[PDB]
Amino acid sequence: EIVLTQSPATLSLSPGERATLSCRASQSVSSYLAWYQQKPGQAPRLLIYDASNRATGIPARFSGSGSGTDFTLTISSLEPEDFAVYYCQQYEFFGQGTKL
Amino acid sequence: QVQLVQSGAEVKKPGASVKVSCKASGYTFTGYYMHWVRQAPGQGLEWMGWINPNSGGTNYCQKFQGRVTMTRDTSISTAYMELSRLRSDDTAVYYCARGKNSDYNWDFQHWGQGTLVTV
Amino acid sequence: NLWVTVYYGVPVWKEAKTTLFCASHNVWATHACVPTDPNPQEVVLENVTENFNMWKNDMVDQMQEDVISIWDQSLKPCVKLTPLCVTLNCTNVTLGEIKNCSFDITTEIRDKTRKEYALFYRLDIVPLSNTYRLINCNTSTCTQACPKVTFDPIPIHYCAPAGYAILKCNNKTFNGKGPCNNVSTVQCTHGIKPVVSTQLLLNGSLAEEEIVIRSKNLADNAKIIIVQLNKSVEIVCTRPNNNTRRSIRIGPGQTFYATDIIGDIRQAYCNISGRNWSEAVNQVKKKLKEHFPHKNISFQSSSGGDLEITTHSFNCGGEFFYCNTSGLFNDTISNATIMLPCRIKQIINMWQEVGKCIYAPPIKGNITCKSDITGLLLLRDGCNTANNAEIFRPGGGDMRDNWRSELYKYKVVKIEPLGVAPTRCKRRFLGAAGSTMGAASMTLTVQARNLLSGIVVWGIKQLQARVLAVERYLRDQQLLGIWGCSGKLICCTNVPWNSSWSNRNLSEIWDNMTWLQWDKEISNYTQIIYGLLEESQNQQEKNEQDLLAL
Amino acid sequence: NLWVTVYYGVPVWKEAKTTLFCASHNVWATHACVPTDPNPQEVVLENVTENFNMWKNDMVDQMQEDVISIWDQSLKPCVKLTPLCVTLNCTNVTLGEIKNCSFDITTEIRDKTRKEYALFYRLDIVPLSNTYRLINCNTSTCTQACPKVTFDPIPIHYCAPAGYAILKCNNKTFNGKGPCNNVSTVQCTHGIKPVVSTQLLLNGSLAEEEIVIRSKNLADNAKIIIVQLNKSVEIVCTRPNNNTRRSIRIGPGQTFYATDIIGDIRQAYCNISGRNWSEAVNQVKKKLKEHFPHKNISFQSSSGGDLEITTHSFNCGGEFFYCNTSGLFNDTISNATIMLPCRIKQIINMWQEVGKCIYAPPIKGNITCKSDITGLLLLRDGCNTANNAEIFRPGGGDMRDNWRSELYKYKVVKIEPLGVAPTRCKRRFLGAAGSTMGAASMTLTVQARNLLSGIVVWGIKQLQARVLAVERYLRDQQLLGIWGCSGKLICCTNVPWNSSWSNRNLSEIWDNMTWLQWDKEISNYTQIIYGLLEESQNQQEKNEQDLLAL
Ligand SMILES: *[C@@H]1O[C@H](CO)[C@@H](O[C@@H]2O[C@H](CO)[C@@H](O[C@@H]3O[C@H](CO[C@H]4O[C@H](CO)[C@@H](O)[C@H](O[C@H]5O[C@H](CO)[C@@H](O)[C@H](O)[C@@H]5O)[C@@H]4O)[C@@H](O)[C@H](O[C@H]4O[C@H](CO)[C@@H](O)[C@H](O)[C@@H]4O[C@H]4O[C@H](CO)[C@@H](O)[C@H](O)[C@@H]4O)[C@@H]3O)[C@H](O)[C@H]2NC(C)=O)[C@H](O)[C@H]1NC(C)=O
Ligand SMILES: *[C@@H]1O[C@H](CO)[C@@H](O[C@@H]2O[C@H](CO)[C@@H](O[C@@H]3O[C@H](CO[C@H]4O[C@H](CO)[C@@H](O)[C@H](O[C@H]5O[C@H](CO)[C@@H](O)[C@H](O)[C@@H]5O)[C@@H]4O)[C@@H](O)[C@H](O[C@H]4O[C@H](CO)[C@@H](O)[C@H](O)[C@@H]4O[C@H]4O[C@H](CO)[C@@H](O)[C@H](O)[C@@H]4O)[C@@H]3O)[C@H](O)[C@H]2NC(C)=O)[C@H](O)[C@H]1NC(C)=O
Ligand SMILES: *[C@@H]1O[C@H](CO)[C@@H](O[C@@H]2O[C@H](CO)[C@@H](O[C@@H]3O[C@H](CO[C@H]4O[C@H](CO)[C@@H](O)[C@H](O[C@H]5O[C@H](CO)[C@@H](O)[C@H](O)[C@@H]5O)[C@@H]4O)[C@@H](O)[C@H](O[C@H]4O[C@H](CO)[C@@H](O)[C@H](O)[C@@H]4O)[C@@H]3O)[C@H](O)[C@H]2NC(C)=O)[C@H](O)[C@H]1NC(C)=O
Ligand SMILES: *[C@@H]1O[C@H](CO)[C@@H](O[C@@H]2O[C@H](CO)[C@@H](O[C@@H]3O[C@H](CO[C@H]4O[C@H](CO)[C@@H](O)[C@H](O[C@H]5O[C@H](CO)[C@@H](O)[C@H](O)[C@@H]5O)[C@@H]4O)[C@@H](O)[C@H](O[C@H]4O[C@H](CO)[C@@H](O)[C@H](O)[C@@H]4O)[C@@H]3O)[C@H](O)[C@H]2NC(C)=O)[C@H](O)[C@H]1NC(C)=O
Ligand SMILES: *[C@@H]1O[C@H](CO)[C@@H](O[C@@H]2O[C@H](CO)[C@@H](O)[C@H](O)[C@H]2NC(C)=O)[C@H](O)[C@H]1NC(C)=O
Ligand SMILES: *[C@@H]1O[C@H](CO)[C@@H](O[C@@H]2O[C@H](CO)[C@@H](O)[C@H](O)[C@H]2NC(C)=O)[C@H](O)[C@H]1NC(C)=O
Ligand SMILES: *[C@@H]1O[C@H](CO)[C@@H](O[C@@H]2O[C@H](CO)[C@@H](O)[C@H](O)[C@H]2NC(C)=O)[C@H](O)[C@H]1NC(C)=O
Ligand SMILES: *[C@@H]1O[C@H](CO)[C@@H](O[C@@H]2O[C@H](CO)[C@@H](O)[C@H](O)[C@H]2NC(C)=O)[C@H](O)[C@H]1NC(C)=O
Ligand SMILES: *[C@@H]1O[C@H](CO)[C@@H](O[C@@H]2O[C@H](CO)[C@@H](O)[C@H](O)[C@H]2NC(C)=O)[C@H](O)[C@H]1NC(C)=O
Ligand SMILES: *[C@@H]1O[C@H](CO)[C@@H](O[C@@H]2O[C@H](CO)[C@@H](O)[C@H](O)[C@H]2NC(C)=O)[C@H](O)[C@H]1NC(C)=O
Ligand SMILES: *[C@@H]1O[C@H](CO)[C@@H](O[C@@H]2O[C@H](CO)[C@@H](O)[C@H](O)[C@H]2NC(C)=O)[C@H](O)[C@H]1NC(C)=O
Ligand SMILES: *[C@@H]1O[C@H](CO)[C@@H](O)[C@H](O)[C@H]1NC(C)=O
Ligand SMILES: *[C@@H]1O[C@H](CO)[C@@H](O)[C@H](O)[C@H]1NC(C)=O
Ligand SMILES: *[C@@H]1O[C@H](CO)[C@@H](O)[C@H](O)[C@H]1NC(C)=O
Ligand SMILES: *[C@@H]1O[C@H](CO)[C@@H](O)[C@H](O)[C@H]1NC(C)=O
Ligand SMILES: *[C@@H]1O[C@H](CO)[C@@H](O)[C@H](O)[C@H]1NC(C)=O
Ligand SMILES: *[C@@H]1O[C@H](CO)[C@@H](O)[C@H](O)[C@H]1NC(C)=O
Ligand SMILES: *[C@@H]1O[C@H](CO)[C@@H](O)[C@H](O)[C@H]1NC(C)=O
Ligand SMILES: *[C@@H]1O[C@H](CO)[C@@H](O)[C@H](O)[C@H]1NC(C)=O
Repeated sequence: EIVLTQSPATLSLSPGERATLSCRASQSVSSYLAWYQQKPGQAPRLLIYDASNRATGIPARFSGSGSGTDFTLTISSLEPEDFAVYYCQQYEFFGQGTKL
Repeated sequence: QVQLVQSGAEVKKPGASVKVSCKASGYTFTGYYMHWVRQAPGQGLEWMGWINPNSGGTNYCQKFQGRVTMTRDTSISTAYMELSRLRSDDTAVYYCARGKNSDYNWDFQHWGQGTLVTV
Repeated sequence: NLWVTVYYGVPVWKEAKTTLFCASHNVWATHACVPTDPNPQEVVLENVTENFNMWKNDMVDQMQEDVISIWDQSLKPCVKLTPLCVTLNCTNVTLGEIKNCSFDITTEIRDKTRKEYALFYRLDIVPLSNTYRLINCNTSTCTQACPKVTFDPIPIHYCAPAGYAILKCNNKTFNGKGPCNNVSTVQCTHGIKPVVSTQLLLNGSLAEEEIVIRSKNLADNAKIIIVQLNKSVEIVCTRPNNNTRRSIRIGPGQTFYATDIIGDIRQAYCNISGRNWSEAVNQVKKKLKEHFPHKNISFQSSSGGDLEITTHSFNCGGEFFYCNTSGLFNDTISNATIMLPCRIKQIINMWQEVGKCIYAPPIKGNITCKSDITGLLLLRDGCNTANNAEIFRPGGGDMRDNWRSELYKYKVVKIEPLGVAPTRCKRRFLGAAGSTMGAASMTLTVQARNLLSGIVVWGIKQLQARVLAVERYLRDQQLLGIWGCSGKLICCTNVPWNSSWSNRNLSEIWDNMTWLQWDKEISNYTQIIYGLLEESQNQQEKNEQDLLAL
Repeated sequence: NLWVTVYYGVPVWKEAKTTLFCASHNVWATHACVPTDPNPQEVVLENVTENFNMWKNDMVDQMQEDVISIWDQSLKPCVKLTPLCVTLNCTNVTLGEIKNCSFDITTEIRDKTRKEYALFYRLDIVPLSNTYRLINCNTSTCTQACPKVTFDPIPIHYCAPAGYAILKCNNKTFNGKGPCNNVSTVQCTHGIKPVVSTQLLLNGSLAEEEIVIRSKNLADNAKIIIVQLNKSVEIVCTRPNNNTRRSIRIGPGQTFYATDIIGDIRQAYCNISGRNWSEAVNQVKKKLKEHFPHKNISFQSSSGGDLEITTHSFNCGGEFFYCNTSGLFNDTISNATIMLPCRIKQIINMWQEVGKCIYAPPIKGNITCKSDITGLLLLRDGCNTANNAEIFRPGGGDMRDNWRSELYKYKVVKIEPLGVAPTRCKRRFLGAAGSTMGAASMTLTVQARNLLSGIVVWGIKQLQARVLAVERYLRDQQLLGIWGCSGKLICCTNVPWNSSWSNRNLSEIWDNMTWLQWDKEISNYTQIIYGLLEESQNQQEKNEQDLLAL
């Protein structure tokens, strides 16, 4: 099966900064990944897919990359609005996600 | 635009069953698979299964096999999910979701508001 | 130094999206199809390794459209069961699957009505406390299949138009996705039977080497897994009943065929040898294990869905029916022949088209069908259990996957006969693909001569194809004419070779490289060269006029 | 010695099965037909003796399909008399052939009905003790001929597509089967009228030399005998009644036309001069005697059958009717004009198509038709009497025999412009058919130039024909190109003549034989030669490259 692990679990970051979120799997899945943003009381929203493509309405500053079993989400020019939970997903398998 | 409209929150007693609806609009109902996933109250998300409105075909997560069932009614573009033998640990927000592309349908771009179900 | 030389009839091609035509009062093998070619020419393209992808093969979608288009047209002139939608007063004939219903029928004279009765299956009846209606009356008008048609899945051969070719992957263990070191070219496909079925694929093709399991992506639990068997399994289905037909006049030259029963009633069923199935299952599980090396394998019944999915659907050459296959998709199997119960429908919704409906007339006497299971469609449960076991279930419904299970060996490409290469000079079927550029030049006629008229609801397609072939042919001939290379196969020009176009050794080009490899490198400057060639002839024409004026 | 030489544009042909196109809001002369060619070019092929067979001429079957296809399409948008099928309460107007019927009609508003009446002929009414129904209500729905159409048999000219030619047998006494020493070629047929009739053939073509009697086999009493007259016989038919029309609204923009009568009623009839007919009969009997040299000849009435056969059926440009011709098919004939009684139908079943039906609207005022009898259809009684007399009777019904009686002079063939002959060398319209191979070579351009675009429900046929012509043209041009004979009419090659191909004297070949005769002998090795020619060019191409490389 596929088990996704992300880190750091939590990140205390300031506006204007840059940070990245890792994601690993025990099996190679090429690039079939997705990243979701999750806010309190809100529905999940697609941020990145194919580990390269931005979802609709997502600012350029949101990106990411990876291959095989090692992937990472990259967000530049961090805003207060980014202080949410982000999940790594592969097929039906959901990771634990991290909070900014 | 497109949207998914789910029923309101519900409270049942342990051992009972719950039925949750999801109405779709803005697109061809039978165009895409409908997925169900529940968000645990302070934990990650757990995928339940999906249904294909074209034939009512389903695929359930093994761990819920025999507990959960899904169906649909195309005449009203509405999907239905039902969970029997409810337990206290089943408390969660059940989301109605649809993928972006018919090819890779795991890209859940479109979501409903989520339905909170407890015991 | 090197100069530009034009070659016509070179063995190269590219993926293309075109229309194929049908080669044979059958519902599918219509009068509009052409006679087949009894001698296919499987030319082996040694040293050619083409890559195939059954999951993106347009031939499948084209097939789907073909089958439907024919079906609809075939039933166009058939009786529309409009007046049938009346109040139904029904009673009983515990196999209470058949109800005796009476109703008011309008006679030939609009002013007159009378009583009439017919036997219908419960599955086709909807409660409206003993009054019912036909299930379709709130969706659409079902068309009664014309009394003189044939639904026998007569195999259809697909043929390419001139300028195009069909490649075959002859690698018996090909997964349907990737390189095919064993490749040949044909003019037409073999005869593929338009078998409409779910779950278990009947009367299909068998594997030539071994059982093969293929899928678009095994990691994607939303996709269907297709397994093709080498050893067939016999299955016999029968409907042991006196389904005597009755002719009811429902309009001015419109006869409705009702069912009647002379004797008693017995449920339809299928007979499949247990031992046979068990062996087949064990073999399949083994092959699956290879892909899932550290887990158990379990076969279960359908998780649920429409009857068409939960049960095994097929046309028994007569009345359509559905069988319960829970006795096969199991881990506990007996040696003894397994009997599978079935139910019969008179009102059938073809494919997944909403608003489409047909009514099947009763067949007098009993029916028995002997068929072979050649493969089946399975899907895997999502998630993973601590029990380290994977569960597979029957599925289907999208006929495209049935067609995909047969057409996976074929690929359609277009031939690009015009090529350019460097030579040391100055002016003044398809087997050659595996040959070097030099040697391949000795077969330019063999290829070129077959790029024009190799061909000598389907009508319009054939006509369109004919025109397209002409357009392409003339286009190329026009260019050769303009460049002053008319009628030639190898035409040396007056345009010098550029250094930026290639840095390959002349010897390697002609003695080692093939035309396919060359194309992939030199295509970069296709238009550049063409432009220069046109200018050259213009210069020559004015020079000739200058001389003539003297 | 002798070498292979290729000739393009040689005057030879073979039987072919192709599609001809129509050259002119008429029911038959539709908008889809082309303008006619006012100047046919009857090129006489002297010394050419072609063999014709009217009994196997596909043109006839093609004609039949054409006529029907048009008819059906023309009536497609016309009102369907569905709601007419109601209870009919009828009374009388002893010529009681017309009944006054009342019925319940549904008005524009579905919720409202009213009383209405119309006059119908007994022949169109079926008893259902004074209640009736329309005859068609248990077969199909009759379509009312649109109120603005024309059924006048406007002559249609058939024209061949490029690459094909139509041959005419101009032998005035030709039996329709065998050699025609007098033969010419045309681009189109003359205008043939689509006259639908039985027994007596009206408004047809007359014999040019004498009365001619022809049949597939006189020994076969199951076949029809066709006789064509040289001298026409005038016949005038009339319907002397006030058939005033009434417009009845039967739906939302659907008007039914009913018959009404203002004055009194008189039966329709035909007027044919007795003396005239008698003479014609005597002449025909004489010609028959020639075939049956020691027997008497008697003309009797139809043995029986449907009205359409027993009586003389024809369209009088208006309402269809049938006449009793027992007064003509007789041995006792008076000099005085013979009056033949007739009956009129409103509901007509066209041809012999079951389920096909049309309703004819009434024509206000009386109708009179003046027409000529040009020929007739007779059959002979089987067996033989000791009285040594043969009996002939009127017949018909299959319109194909009507068309066959006009198209018997035409034959369709395809031209095969490519020919090969032995010559002493080494490389480096259709009037010529009657000429020797040598002389015929002087007209290659005249012929070849007209094998491409000579042309400059019918739409699709014209389009298909255009494409076919192109395909054939290009095919031949491609071959000439490949063989290195592009642009030439007479191309000497580099392939030596074989001894096994011919043992004829060179002089005889060019000075005595014609291309047609040559083809029949040399065709044996058509493919053999073609193969060699292709190889030759391949050799030349590589030799040129070798030289160029120097
Ligand atoms: C996977 O493939 C297998 C085959 O590879 C398919 O199985 C085949 O399915 C077809 C279709 O049902 C079967 O053909 C049908 O068999 C019927 C039974 O015939 C027997 O009984 C009659 C009763 O008197 C006998 O006359 C027959 O004998 C004759 O035929 C056999 C055949 O080989 C000859 O050997 C004999 O010498 C005789 O000639 C048999 O004993 C049969 O009735 C049926 O015939 C009707 O339908 C065909 C359609 O093509 C018509 O051509 C034919 O004229 C009949 O139709 C007329 O009559 C009916 C009667 O009411 C009318 O309704 C029609 O409008 C029309 O007038 C046909 O022959 C075939 O036998 C069977 N083969 C096997 C091995 O099972 C599987 O179905 C297929 N799987 C799937 C899912 O499709
Ligand atoms: C074998 O061949 C012979 C001929 O070679 C055929 O016989 C011919 O059949 C046609 C068809 O029936 C005859 O034409 C029709 O004749 C009708 C009678 O016309 C006379 O009376 C009217 C009354 O006022 C006069 O106006 C006419 O005078 C005009 O026409 C003559 C014709 O030469 C001129 O010379 C005059 O100067 C005038 O111009 C005559 O005296 C006639 O009514 C009818 O016309 C209708 O149909 C035609 C169809 O082509 C329409 O074009 C035309 O507009 C009329 O149709 C309109 O009006 C009606 C009235 O209700 C509407 O219902 C229509 O919808 C439309 O509005 C037509 O002209 C022809 O005369 C006749 N010839 C002979 C010599 O018999 C045989 O039938 C044929 N055999 C078979 C078996 O077919
Ligand atoms: C055109 O006509 C067709 C006719 O079939 C319409 O389709 C029908 O629509 C109605 C509308 O809802 C459907 O009713 C619902 O059916 C579901 C499921 O029941 C069916 O499927 C079960 C499969 O697990 C099967 O077991 C059922 O059979 C049992 O029950 C019947 C009922 O009496 C009995 O006769 C049998 O012997 C069996 O005992 C049955 O096949 C059902 O769950 C729905 O009820 C739920 O939802 C309502 C809504 O609030 C709620 O009140 C209930 O408490 C419950 O929660 C409901 O009955 C019907 O099933 C459809 N037909 C089919 C074959 O599915 C179609 O909609 C019409 N078109 C239009 C435009 O209207
Ligand atoms: C659709 O509707 C049409 C309506 O016409 C149906 O066609 C009719 O079918 C019936 C069914 O059998 C036919 O009845 C038979 O008719 C024959 C011959 O009679 C007709 O032809 C004679 C020509 O020689 C003609 O003289 C007759 O006219 C006389 O008789 C009538 C009758 O009352 C009278 O009204 C006239 O004034 C004349 O006096 C008539 O036109 C007849 O011989 C048959 O009887 C024999 O067979 C029966 C069967 O056992 C037997 O019992 C009798 O003793 C006898 O042996 C029988 O009457 C009818 O003729 C058909 N119509 C026509 C025009 O032919 C059509 O079938 C319907 N379709 C469907 C699917 O039902
Ligand atoms: C069909 O293919 C399967 C593929 O597994 C063949 O299975 C073979 O069975 C024998 C005996 O059980 C084994 O020893 C082989 O190793 C199996 N094949 C493989 C690749 O492992 C099966 O025999 C084939 N059947 C036929 C008729 O060819
Ligand atoms: C599917 O397999 C299960 C077992 O894996 C079958 O259950 C057995 O059924 C037989 C009789 O029907 C019983 O005697 C056994 O005791 C059952 N097994 C158990 C563990 O209870 C089941 O019947 C199979 N389904 C079908 C349709 O055959
Ligand atoms: C496919 O590749 C093989 C290997 O190079 C080719 O075989 C050679 O062909 C040349 C042609 O004259 C011979 O001189 C070599 O000796 C051959 N080598 C061997 C090992 O046989 C083969 O011809 C290639 N296929 C084609 C169509 O050219
Ligand atoms: C037209 O064709 C007929 C035959 O269809 C020719 O009839 C021939 O007449 C001569 C005269 O003596 C006979 O010897 C032949 O036997 C007849 N032929 C047949 C088949 O009987 C007639 O001569 C031809 N007319 C023309 C001008 O060619
Ligand atoms: C039409 O053809 C017939 C053919 O028989 C001609 O009949 C001729 O009649 C005269 C006088 O009765 C005879 O002496 C001739 O011998 C007959 N011909 C033959 C071949 O015997 C009839 O005259 C022709 N009519 C016209 C107007 O040409
Ligand atoms: C068909 O011919 C026969 C004679 O061959 C006609 O019978 C004659 O009819 C007239 C009056 O109608 C009688 O005066 C004669 O006596 C009849 N002849 C005999 C021998 O009785 C018969 O009428 C003719 N048919 C038609 C319709 O005219
Ligand atoms: C049809 O045959 C006649 C008879 O042979 C041909 O007439 C001869 O033509 C040649 C051509 O130069 C002349 O030299 C002969 O003197 C002609 N003979 C007679 C008797 O006139 C006639 O040319 C042939 N038809 C065609 C088209 O060639
Ligand atoms: C697979 O099934 C066999 C059957 O005995 C069992 O021994 C093995 O442990 C199973 N595999 C796993 C991973 O449980
Ligand atoms: C058939 O019987 C044999 C007897 O040893 C048994 O091993 C085998 O599993 C049985 N197979 C089925 C499918 O019942
Ligand atoms: C062609 O030759 C010219 C000669 O100077 C060179 O500049 C050019 O880059 C070459 N390639 C092309 C594509 O023109
Ligand atoms: C030229 O060749 C390069 C090789 O990768 C290719 O990417 C580029 O698109 C080519 N340009 C043209 C015009 O074909
Ligand atoms: C033919 O009819 C004539 C008429 O008088 C008769 O003399 C002659 O004998 C008849 N022929 C035969 C063979 O009876
Ligand atoms: C016409 O009258 C003449 C008078 O002699 C007679 O010979 C001839 O047979 C008669 N013809 C008809 C058809 O009555
Ligand atoms: C052609 O010439 C060769 C020369 O020997 C001869 O054998 C052959 O039979 C001739 N005919 C054909 C058809 O090849
Ligand atoms: C060769 O000529 C003979 C002559 O009768 C013919 O029968 C045979 O079919 C011809 N062969 C070919 C190939 O045309």
